[PDB]
Amino acid sequence: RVADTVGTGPTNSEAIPALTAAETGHTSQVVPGDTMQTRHVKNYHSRSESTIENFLCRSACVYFTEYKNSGAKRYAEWVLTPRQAAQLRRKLEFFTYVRFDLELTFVITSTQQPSTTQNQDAQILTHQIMYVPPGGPVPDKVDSYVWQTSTNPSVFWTEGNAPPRMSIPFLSIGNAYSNFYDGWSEFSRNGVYGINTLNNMGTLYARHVNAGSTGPIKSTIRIYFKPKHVKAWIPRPPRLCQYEKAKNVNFQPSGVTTTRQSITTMTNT
Amino acid sequence: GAQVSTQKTGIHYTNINYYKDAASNSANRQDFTQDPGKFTEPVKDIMIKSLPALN
Amino acid sequence: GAQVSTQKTGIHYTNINYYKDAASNSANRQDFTQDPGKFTEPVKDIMIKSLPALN
Amino acid sequence: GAQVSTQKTGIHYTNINYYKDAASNSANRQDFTQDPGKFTEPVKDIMIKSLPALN
Amino acid sequence: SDRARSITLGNSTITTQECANVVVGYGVWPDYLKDSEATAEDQPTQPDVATCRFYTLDSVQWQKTSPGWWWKLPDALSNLGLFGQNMQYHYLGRTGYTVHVQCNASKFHQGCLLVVCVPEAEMGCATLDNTPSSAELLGGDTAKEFADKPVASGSNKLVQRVVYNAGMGVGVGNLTIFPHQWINLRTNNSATIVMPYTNSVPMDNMFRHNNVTLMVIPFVPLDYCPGSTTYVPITVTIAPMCAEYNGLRLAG
Amino acid sequence: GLPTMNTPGSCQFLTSDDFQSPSAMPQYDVTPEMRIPGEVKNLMEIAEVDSVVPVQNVGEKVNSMEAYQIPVRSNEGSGTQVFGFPLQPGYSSVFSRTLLGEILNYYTHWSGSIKLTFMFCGSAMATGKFLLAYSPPGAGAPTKRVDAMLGTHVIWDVGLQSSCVLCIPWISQTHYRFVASDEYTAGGFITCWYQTNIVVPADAQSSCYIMCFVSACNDFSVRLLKDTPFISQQNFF
Amino acid sequence: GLPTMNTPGSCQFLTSDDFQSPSAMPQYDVTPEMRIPGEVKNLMEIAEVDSVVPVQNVGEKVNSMEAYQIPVRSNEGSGTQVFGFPLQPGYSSVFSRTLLGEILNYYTHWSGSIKLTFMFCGSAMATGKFLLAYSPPGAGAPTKRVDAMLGTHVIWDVGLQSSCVLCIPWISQTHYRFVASDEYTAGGFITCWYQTNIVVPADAQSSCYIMCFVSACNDFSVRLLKDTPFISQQNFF
Amino acid sequence: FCGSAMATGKFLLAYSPPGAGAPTKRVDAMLGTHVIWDVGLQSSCVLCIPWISQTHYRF
Ligand SMILES: O=C(O)c1ccc(NS(=O)(=O)c2ccc(N3C(=O)c4ccccc4C3=O)cc2)cc1
Ligand SMILES: O=C(O)c1ccc(NS(=O)(=O)c2ccc(N3C(=O)c4ccccc4C3=O)cc2)cc1
Ligand SMILES: *C(=O)CCCCCCCCCCCCC
Ligand SMILES: *C(=O)CCCCCCCCCCCCC
Ligand SMILES: *C(=O)CCCCCCCCCCCCC
Repeated sequence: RVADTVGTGPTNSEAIPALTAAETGHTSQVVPGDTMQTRHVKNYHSRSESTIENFLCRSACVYFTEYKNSGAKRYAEWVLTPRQAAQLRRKLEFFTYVRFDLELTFVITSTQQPSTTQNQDAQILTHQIMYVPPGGPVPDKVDSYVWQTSTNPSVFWTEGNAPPRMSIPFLSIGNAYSNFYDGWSEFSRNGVYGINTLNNMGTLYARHVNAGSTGPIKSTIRIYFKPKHVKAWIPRPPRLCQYEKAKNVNFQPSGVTTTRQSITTMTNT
Repeated sequence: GAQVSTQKTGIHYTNINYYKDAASNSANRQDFTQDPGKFTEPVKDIMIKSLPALN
Repeated sequence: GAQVSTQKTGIHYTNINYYKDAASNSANRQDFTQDPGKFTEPVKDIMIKSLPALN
Repeated sequence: GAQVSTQKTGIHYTNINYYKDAASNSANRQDFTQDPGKFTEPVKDIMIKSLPALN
Repeated sequence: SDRARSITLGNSTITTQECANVVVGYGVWPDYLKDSEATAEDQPTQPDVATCRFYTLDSVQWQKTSPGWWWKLPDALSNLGLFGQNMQYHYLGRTGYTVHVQCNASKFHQGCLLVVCVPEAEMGCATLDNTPSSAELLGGDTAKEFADKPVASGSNKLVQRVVYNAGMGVGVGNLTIFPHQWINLRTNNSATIVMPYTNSVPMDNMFRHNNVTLMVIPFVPLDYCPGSTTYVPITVTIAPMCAEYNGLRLAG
Repeated sequence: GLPTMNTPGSCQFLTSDDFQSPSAMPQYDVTPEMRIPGEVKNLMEIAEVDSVVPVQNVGEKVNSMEAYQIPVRSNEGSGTQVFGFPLQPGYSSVFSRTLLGEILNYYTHWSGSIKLTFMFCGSAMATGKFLLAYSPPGAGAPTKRVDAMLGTHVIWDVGLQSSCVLCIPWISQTHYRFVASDEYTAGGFITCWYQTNIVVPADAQSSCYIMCFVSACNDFSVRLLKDTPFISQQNFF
Repeated sequence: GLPTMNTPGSCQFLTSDDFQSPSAMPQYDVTPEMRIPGEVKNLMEIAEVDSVVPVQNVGEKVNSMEAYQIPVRSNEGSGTQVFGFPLQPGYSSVFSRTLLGEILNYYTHWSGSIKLTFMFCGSAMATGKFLLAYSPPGAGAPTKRVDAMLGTHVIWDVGLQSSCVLCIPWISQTHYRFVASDEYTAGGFITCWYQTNIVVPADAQSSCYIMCFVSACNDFSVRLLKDTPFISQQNFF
Repeated sequence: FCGSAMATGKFLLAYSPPGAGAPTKRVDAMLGTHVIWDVGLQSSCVLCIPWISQTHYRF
């Protein structure tokens, strides 16, 4: 981790650690004792908060969807990506290739909707969240045969309990997920660009298992991703521009930095 | 089959794994190995400070 | 009376049985023995590849 | 990795730490060392009772 | 002494009198694929000295106002030699590179270039609900150029090229985590980077994925006084390293 | 009692969970086992078994046994195609309802080699030669015999021994390929041509058939369970 | 069963918690690892890498490459300032979007030494000397060369070897300093002056540029994760 | 090289085996044996022409 400062006295020598050539593409290994007289300091500081498995291993909200126990929008569909929401996305894009296991956690809430229904009296709601791996049947309605879940992972959750959670393995067909792809999936080099199937990891469906009330209730499910067991390769400059789309790297040109008055001024504007 | 490891301090704790999948285990927090020499000093020739970088 | 077994990896876990019936135990996930030779090659005579199947 | 310590009496208890941070541990209740001699008697010369404080 | 260098690959030899060392990747030198990392079960083709040798690309003038240039690596050598004739007959291949950029000028000239090899440099589009076409990203040994002003948004399949965002939406001054050297005209006249194969798969098709992009970007413009040479070229030379190919089929 | 704390995921029903639960009938002794022939312990045992492939399946052929039959005949010249279908089991019309293909619509990923066997079912006076080719993807399907002999191929000569195996190597960028259609994990194309004409004497039929079989090799594996798209219902039966 | 008791914090979802949870896909074997160049295991690996500093950033300079360039020229006398900016990465306009500075808007606290490198990009006939100074805080910025030579400084002579390093010692009352602006954990001021004029012969440009770089030393550390102020959204993308 | 000591440049010194005529472009000539010559201190460079012949001797 952090290294200890070593004491140094006066010099007058043919050594020149301060002078260097930065054209070589090498970062100089100069320490403070080289350029000045220092005392010996014992350092007890650590670099344990800046591990990759600390930086990326906190739950982050990626998406939220709504669905109702009446009318249209009886269920919610979402294709799992960590690219809908800015904050998690930016952190993963300090790297080109990442490999991790997910832990999904769901915060499901319900809100009574305005109506003129007399004598509402909800029963407790039970919700079903169904993970469907790539390919295979997709529910086209609440009350299809796809919600049987004979071989699709699924959880059921009654209100007023702890959030559900489940672990997902590393599901890539590649040896790492890629956050950037500089190519086309077609051999003609036509169609969509930057689209790849290394990051597929199914679709998520959510519904009510009962309409408890005679009146309308609308639920909101929020999905949290927590990377764990992380490994990362090839670091990249942070994103400077705001994101526009979830499938593209497209951007509006942004200035390098914010301005200031002069090149000698000691304040920001 | 318990592991006993040291805690982060300025003691020890006990952990048992309960599941048959190794993707169910808690996150690895205490791995502190590092090597900045891939990204700093990627040069073929060995640079010695206190000697010219270019002769 | 705990069993310690290896996890599925690209460590170990601990399990205790709590009930007096052996139909209460968790599913057996790690049995990987197999023998495709009942359904492939059910022939009485031994077939050698690199020799005619029929003389 | 359990600690066994004595209880406050006019027996013993068992404690296991479950977390990887040492700021998650229960409060230290049984530390009874003390030294009032910093705040009482801070004088450079040693005072002996049964002798004049000032000669 | 430390400034003289010679690199021999196949027929080719490069010699420089001013050299800033050689940068090697992430401290990994090119190697052949192991049999404990391989997936494909056919015997590789390894042409050796018919693929792994220096190829010069077209030169491009450095002017007092020039914004920069880029070349996408497997598709800038795709029409050249037997390197280009092994990647259209095979479905797979993997290779590292040695990139050597030359640019010589007098001791009365000044300027500075940044030479970077950027893994998977995916580049934005001027219009925000389209992606670029393959005729705006890929040259073929001709360099594509950056712009100094934003590309207007039409109904475009154009690339958003601005030097200061590097066409990727990042600060251009932070491209120094990628293997790099500077050509500063008062010091050195050449730069050498040796890239290893970087991908998340052991081999990949090379006619629809570009796994590296070379960019040469002026940070200090070219300047000289009247009476000096007004034409200063920048030549790029690229050699494959440990090329393999697998999956022999028909051409296309 | 013992101080405890509940974590997220308590009081949930995860359908994939393994936990112990008390028996409703305690001390119930089950009937003894007997050895019954043909115990199955893995599904890759029964994916390594040959299964007739319905190569033909053009219009009204699927409602007959003509689906399984592949026409070959005596024709002028040679170098004409006999069949072509793409490599992609568990998607393709040809392979989705084969025995291999239906242990592969329960999985998302697949890896390994596949072996096609062909069985000539002409008369014993008929003779001929074929070119059984496989082309990796990246250049489209071969449209001539000379385009198809640049890929993996086997020349099959018909005599005694009336079958020949074209083993399809694993040549892929990734370690696994998707079961479902994706162009990133394209499989390639399998084609057949006349290397030599079918030659028969007088009083023997000049039209013959070939039957095709498919099975997995011993390096084959599947991964990631999912519901099959091939069974449905509108109400309980 | 075993008598137990629940404590505060049961049935909560803390986003920083580490607990075990059952897998939704059991017995799933993941693809093998390959060695990919340039594995990262700490973010202080990649904060020790030089990154061009946009010292200029006055009006319309941030929308060009002129931000990174620092003017120096032949002028009458010497002891005129070249630049000045305050030490406070992850706050200052100059340092907030540098590579060092963006691994430091995810943290509340920072400690250790920082090294600036300068690279002279004139012609090879140009020569000069500079005074690269750093003043601890408590007396404001130096406004003369004679005020600035009472702090830490290095005199840089330009010849062969076209770079020089000003390493900024850690001189602080506290062990850590805030990333965000506070006057209790003020950093000091970094200034540059002409020690000697830029001297050129005829037919060589008398205007030259300097480029600045910044990186952390090996005694550097960061602490206490937080959201960065530099990414926003109004709706899902 | 017999220029002045301020002159600098680079050259491609190529040799092509026979069977395709003389190269007529720089890109045709870099497919043969070649050396890139950089002029600095050391004002000479050697292009050694290998023996590449079907026969052991040539007329
Ligand atoms: O959700 C599932 O777990 C679930 C949903 C559908 C399902 N199979 S189905 O064939 O699609 C099916 C679809 C509908 C009904 N069904 C009704 O919806 C219903 C309403 C009222 C009375 C009787 C019934 C009844 O038989 C039964 C079966 C199985 C389980
Ligand atoms: O609270 C958070 O966890 C949460 C809040 C905001 C957020 N990101 S955001 O870009 O600010 C954002 C802000 C609002 C909405 N949004 C709505 O508020 C809404 C209401 C009704 C239908 C659809 C939507 C919907 O897309 C979506 C995203 C992420 C998470
Ligand atoms: C090694 O694992 C044996 C050490 C003693 C184990 C105590 C186990 C604690 C209670 C059971 C946890 C079981 C999780 C499935
Ligand atoms: C062998 O079983 C003894 C090993 C230690 C057992 C720890 C038991 C954990 C708590 C009791 C589980 C009892 C289930 C009925
Ligand atoms: C030393 O720690 C081993 C002694 C026996 C441990 C029994 C553990 C009790 C149950 C597990 C507590 C685990 C907390 C993460």
